[PDB]
Amino acid sequence: QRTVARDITLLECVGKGRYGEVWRGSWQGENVAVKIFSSRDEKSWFRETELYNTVMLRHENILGFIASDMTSRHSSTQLWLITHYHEMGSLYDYLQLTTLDTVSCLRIVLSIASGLAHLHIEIFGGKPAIAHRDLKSKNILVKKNGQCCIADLGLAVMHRVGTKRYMAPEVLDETIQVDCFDSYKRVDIWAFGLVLWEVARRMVSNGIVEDYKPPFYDVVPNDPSFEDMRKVVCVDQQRPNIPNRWFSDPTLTSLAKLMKECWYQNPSARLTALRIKKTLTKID
Ligand SMILES: COc1cc(-c2cncc(-c3ccc(C4CCN(C)CC4)cc3)c2C)cc(OC)c1OC
Ligand SMILES: COc1cc(-c2cncc(-c3ccc(C4CCN(C)CC4)cc3)c2C)cc(OC)c1OC
Ligand SMILES: COc1cc(-c2cncc(-c3ccc(C4CCN(C)CC4)cc3)c2C)cc(OC)c1OC
Repeated sequence: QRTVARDITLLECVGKGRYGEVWRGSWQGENVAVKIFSSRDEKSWFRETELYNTVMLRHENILGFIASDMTSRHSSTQLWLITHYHEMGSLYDYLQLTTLDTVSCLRIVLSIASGLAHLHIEIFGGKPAIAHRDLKSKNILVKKNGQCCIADLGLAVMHRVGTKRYMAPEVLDETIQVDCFDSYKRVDIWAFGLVLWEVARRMVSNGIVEDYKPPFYDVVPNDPSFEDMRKVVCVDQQRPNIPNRWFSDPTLTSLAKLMKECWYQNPSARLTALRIKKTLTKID
């Protein structure tokens, strides 16, 4: 009655980590990305699979779902997540050697805000509200059209811990209002402001650009502890540096203001993803 072609050819490993591996694969001539989960990270496969079984997200700035596969092996289960493949790789990867102009910088950050607002918003008749809980430049992919997409819903919550470098102050000091879904949106907004800072640094103005650095590179170790982050973010209340050269450029002046309004200690003071979108559409 019909053939169900399930063979995927795994062509090259494009990522290896505590999570397992990501491969470029081929299905029926077409590139796909295949995340093979470590035993360490099986719950991330279950969480993302449960979310996609609840709501089939479809948005240009969310990494496109194709399949969740569980295959029985002699003595183990193998768990694969299959998505669209973005050959340019992660934003983290891309910013290491690429500099940006005003148009490309804004297109990148507005695309991320668009994806994030789509996750956060409840739609009736639709989708539940979703918080990501691990937003960072390695969890954002660059598309050939200059927009990005948000990846990895293995920690997402619908209405493993986040990456410590990107944790909001209320996560580090354990004051987060865990029974208020809005709390999780506000944690994502903090992380978004860090991502905005990482991107803005790579935008050229008046022949000047900063080298790629991760958030807090100048105040925590290469592999920071939870306590390292708490002392910087909560006790001393440090924030990422805004270079003087940004204040000669109208785009970077507006982006500095925006990232400041993602980093308030008081989570309820931070901008919403929808407000960030509106602000970004009025820059330049
Ligand atoms: C099981 O596993 C995998 C399957 C596939 C795949 C391969 N060919 C065809 C299909 C297909 C889609 C949809 C229907 C519909 C037709 C309409 N009718 C109302 C009910 C059924 C039938 C068949 C699929 C889903 C790809 C895979 O990987 C890319 C799979 O592995 C993860
Ligand atoms: C998982 O992913 C991919 C799947 C497929 C694919 C293969 N066979 C059949 C289908 C299909 C056909 C028909 C229906 C519907 C149509 C209307 N109504 C009557 C209900 C049934 C659904 C599904 C698809 C979608 C192709 C893909 O790429 C070209 C996929 O992406 C990698
Ligand atoms: C963050 O998370 C996930 C990401 C992906 C994913 C999707 N498209 C493409 C990629 C990719 C391709 C190529 C490179 C390299 C190749 C070497 N070159 C020198 C630089 C570029 C990097 C990255 C990935 C990693 C899939 C996922 O799941 C299936 C992810 O997990 C949710």
